Amino acid sequence: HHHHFNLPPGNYKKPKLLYCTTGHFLRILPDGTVDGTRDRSDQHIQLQLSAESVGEVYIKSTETGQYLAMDTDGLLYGSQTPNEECLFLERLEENHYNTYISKKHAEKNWFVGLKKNGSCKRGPRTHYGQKAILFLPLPV
Repeated sequence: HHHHFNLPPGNYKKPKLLYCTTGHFLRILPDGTVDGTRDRSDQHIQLQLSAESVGEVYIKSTETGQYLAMDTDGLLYGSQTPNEECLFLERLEENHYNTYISKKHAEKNWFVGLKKNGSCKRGPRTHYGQKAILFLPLPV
């Protein structure tokens, strides 16, 4: 899809915590809100990734079943059902971190990203080079 294909190591057999280098874990709340928390004990940060195609993943809350998705204006939200806004290109970055580019808006490099204050970044505001788009997956 007009993007590199360096993929991060690891399988999808188990759920993961996605820690953003900006200091928060990615969280999908029951009401569909998406944000970040520093609390590892939070029950809405356990995420199950799955590959629909090599390098293309869904990111789902194991607690609520919601799928991470990015809307037409770049906002992350939790979707009850899988749609084209729920697919992300999972890639390696700096030979180490995991990044996620909205497949639907891949042409504009809209990434999944969290700000240091724990709020999500809007697609257009993200870009290569930011700490906000870098994730370090951890075991649950």
